[PDB]
Amino acid sequence: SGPVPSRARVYTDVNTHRPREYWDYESHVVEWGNQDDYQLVRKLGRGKYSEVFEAINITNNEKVVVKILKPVKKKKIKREIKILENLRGGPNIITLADIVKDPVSRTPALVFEHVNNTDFKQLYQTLTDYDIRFYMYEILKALDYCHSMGIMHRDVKPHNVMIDHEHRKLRLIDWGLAEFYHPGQEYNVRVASRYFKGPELLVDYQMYDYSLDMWSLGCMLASMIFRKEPFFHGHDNYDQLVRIAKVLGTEDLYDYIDKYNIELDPRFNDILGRHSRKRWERFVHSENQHLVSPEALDFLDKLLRYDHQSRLTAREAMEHPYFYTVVKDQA
Ligand SMILES: COc1ccc(/C=C2\Oc3cc(OCC(=O)O)ccc3C2=O)cc1OC
Repeated sequence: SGPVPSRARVYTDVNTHRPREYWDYESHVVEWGNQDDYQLVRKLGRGKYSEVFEAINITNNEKVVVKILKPVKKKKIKREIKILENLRGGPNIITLADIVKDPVSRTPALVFEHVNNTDFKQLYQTLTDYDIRFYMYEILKALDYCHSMGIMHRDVKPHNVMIDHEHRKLRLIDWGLAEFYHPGQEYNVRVASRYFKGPELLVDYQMYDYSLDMWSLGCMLASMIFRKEPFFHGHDNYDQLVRIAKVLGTEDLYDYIDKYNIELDPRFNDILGRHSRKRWERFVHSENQHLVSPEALDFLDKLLRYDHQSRLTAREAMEHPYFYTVVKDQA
């Protein structure tokens, strides 16, 4: 009894009709920049594969960000950077300003736009129903962009969404987990933050597509409109599924497991329990009411769907009344 195969409902063969050079990042030959152009000012964060610095461009005195890369894997390095390059110029997509060959490592460093990030600590008490809509929309553009460009981001979460609230500047960052979609292809499930994991990952189902990202985003929206960070708060990957099944409910879950002949580790049976589908009304109170609206609950209700093929696409989400008001464009 095997798992039923899946295709992207949209943008399936985007890489399929692109020249090999576009998606074969292995054969990509990088052209490095001048590491002496840049001086590191402060450390701004560190993961467990990299270290992020505030930096300076000494030819012009501009602020940048410098991602130095602990000696990981040539394959992994060139992916992020082929992708970063494939998407440069797109909406709200962080600009890769430079690439540099680095001493610190026997590996290198990437140089990005500075985004003077309003901290999500005094952002979360200034933001308005309109603000979130605006920002949801801008991130959607980024996610439609890169999806249309044959690419899943795989690590959507509020830290990878820098926002300079003062200029209304949103860029989407951290494409180190990002990967090309090829239909038919089984992928790593160990991507994305726990809280932002799609059910297809939590259920070890690998033939996922872009709509993973719509899940993550979808949790984000939940978060912001409900003033709860993270919305789904589990203590490991098992717990997380429980924390989802307590609002989405066990029925539709087990039907999702049913459609894709996905077979679940037996231990999951006893923790998973039996839960009903809660109304999205149930999480509206007095502190978060002013951000919650029928358009929203409904918008949201179309992203958090077990069945990956069910989730709204980026295109459709941007075409949702929730976003109508959003200041509609031109010269
Ligand atoms: C609230 O504290 C801050 C935290 C982060 C920033 C700015 C930035 O942090 C980044 C991390 C980045 O990671 C690059 C990557 O991991 O892909 C890229 C750009 C920025 C970036 O512009 C600015 C901040 O204000 C001092």
